[PDB]
Amino acid sequence: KVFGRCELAAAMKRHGLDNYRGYSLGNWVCAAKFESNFNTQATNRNTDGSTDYGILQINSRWWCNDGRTPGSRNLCNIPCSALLSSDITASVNCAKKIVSDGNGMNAWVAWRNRCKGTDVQAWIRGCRL
Ligand SMILES: [Cl-]
Ligand SMILES: [Cl-]
Ligand SMILES: [Cl-]
Ligand SMILES: [Cl-]
Ligand SMILES: [Cl-]
Ligand SMILES: [Cl-]
Ligand SMILES: [Cl-]
Ligand SMILES: [Cl-]
Ligand SMILES: [Cl-]
Ligand code: NA
Repeated sequence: KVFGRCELAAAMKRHGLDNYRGYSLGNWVCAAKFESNFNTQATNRNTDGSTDYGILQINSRWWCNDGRTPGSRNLCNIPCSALLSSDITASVNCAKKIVSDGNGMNAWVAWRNRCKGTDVQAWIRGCRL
């Protein structure tokens, strides 16, 4: 599913991400934009053989099981395919664990490089929330 900007903001807010661990909704929408262009089915292979899945490009190195990432963990306790669903519940619950793990949203390199310190509120401007 390819979400609309405000549509995703609303779903994320509903699932409890607005200000989760201090990160305003705009941060999450910005991260999603640059990780996946709001596409739940997005995947990308990493140089180390791991793969990133879904709207927030969660990595099979630590967070989900795809059966093809040697020596990896599955800390969110989910198949990586669950992260491609039109229903973002699995991606959100897993993101909550990631953002809580010490480095906040810096876990998402695209957030650090493209959203961090910017006017992220612009990402939810005009949205009925
Ligand atoms: Cl899609
Ligand atoms: Cl957009
Ligand atoms: Cl915001
Ligand atoms: Cl894909
Ligand atoms: Cl993989
Ligand atoms: Cl594996
Ligand atoms: Cl594990
Ligand atoms: Cl599995
Ligand atoms: Cl933080
Ligand atoms: Na894994």
